[PDB]
Amino acid sequence: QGEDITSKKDRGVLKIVKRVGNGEETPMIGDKVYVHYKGKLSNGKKFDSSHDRNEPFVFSLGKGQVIKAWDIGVATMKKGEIAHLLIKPEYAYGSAGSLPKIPSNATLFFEIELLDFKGE
Amino acid sequence: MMYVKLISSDGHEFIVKREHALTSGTIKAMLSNEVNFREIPSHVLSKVCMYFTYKVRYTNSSTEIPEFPIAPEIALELLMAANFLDC
Amino acid sequence: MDVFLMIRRHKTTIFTDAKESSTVFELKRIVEGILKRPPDEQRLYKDDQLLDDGKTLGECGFTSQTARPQAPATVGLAFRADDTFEALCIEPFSSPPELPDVMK
Amino acid sequence: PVLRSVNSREPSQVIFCNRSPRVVLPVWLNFDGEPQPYPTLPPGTGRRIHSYRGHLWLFRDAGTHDGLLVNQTELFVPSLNVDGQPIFANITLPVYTLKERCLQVVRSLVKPENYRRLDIVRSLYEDLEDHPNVQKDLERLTQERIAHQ
Repeated sequence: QGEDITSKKDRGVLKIVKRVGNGEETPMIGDKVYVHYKGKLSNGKKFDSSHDRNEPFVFSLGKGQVIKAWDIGVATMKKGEIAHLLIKPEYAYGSAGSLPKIPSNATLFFEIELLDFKGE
Repeated sequence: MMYVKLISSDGHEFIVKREHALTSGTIKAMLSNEVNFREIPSHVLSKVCMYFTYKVRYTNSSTEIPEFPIAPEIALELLMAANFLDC
Repeated sequence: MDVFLMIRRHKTTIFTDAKESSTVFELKRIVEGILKRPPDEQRLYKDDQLLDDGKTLGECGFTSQTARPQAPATVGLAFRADDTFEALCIEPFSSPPELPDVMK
Repeated sequence: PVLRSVNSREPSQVIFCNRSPRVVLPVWLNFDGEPQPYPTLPPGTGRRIHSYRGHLWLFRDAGTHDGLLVNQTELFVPSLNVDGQPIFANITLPVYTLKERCLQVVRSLVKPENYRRLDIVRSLYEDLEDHPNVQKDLERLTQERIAHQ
């Protein structure tokens, strides 16, 4: 019951809002983005969490510093929004995968909370 | 180990494994058993000997090396000697 | 557990290493081979304390942590003459010059 | 620019282990080969850090920029191993020459405008002033790679 937000519209990145954000603005290419996020494999039990690390996750949007899925997904989020993403291998680690923690052709699922985004 | 003798200006005799002394280029050339340094005193030449001990020991060490310490009062004369001794 | 030493008498100073497990006797032998005097003609000291031939450098209080290549521990040596042993006497090293002003 | 990070986008888990008595500055050469400072490591400290295959690093004294070693060499470049095991970066002091060590200490004790006021041969004033320098090092290393056909 979720929204495809790929260009090719291959359902390679489905999205569902869970907590609606505030403001009309969204993060743009090159913005410095702040999030919290849980993240886990689809067919899988263990999760990775910024809450554990005790520090928010900070990256530059649109600049290929995270998986293709995140550059796409986060760019649709309003400040304070929480969203679920479900990602096909092509839009993450692909066939190669990333040992130790990402298998080959692994389908990922994330929860993200956009905290803030500022200009370069 | 066979040994060599290094006499400071103030007349202290330092006896050290020859292999260790060869750390100094200047000494290496000078051995072409005993060597007199008329311009290096014992508070300096003693410290040079310690460096040979340090170097010969901790070359080849592959995990962790300690600092070779130098006291402010000797740094400058140790510098002059290191430069003279080529080591 | 290697230990690094200065063996000191009068104006003489020997640099050498040994094991903590090695004995005072073993050390006197090293002395014998350099300064050409037999063990029975030598006495070794740690500060002002005579050291029995059969104790280990270990048991005498020397540790690798306190006898490092860059800061070796000192062992006092004294020789016998005719019927009687000299007292322990180590000539001190020179005293460094005053720290130059720009180094203070 | 010969010495630079490749943009591999292939993550690689590294352990920075500071087995030097210095505070260590890790220096990341970026994609244009231009050095970038990273958070410093206390002596004795170890940390798992995030990096990537083919990313070039070197490590220095955070204060004096004296050069340090990593795995007994000047540069570190993570290669992927199979099964994803971490890559260890073991940071140590080199066995400096006595001369270089003496220069290190005098520099820490004398302000650089005052080297000229030391009573030493001119060559040593020069030597004092020839501070360790990332850019000179990078140039030296560039030529070593090149000359290894």
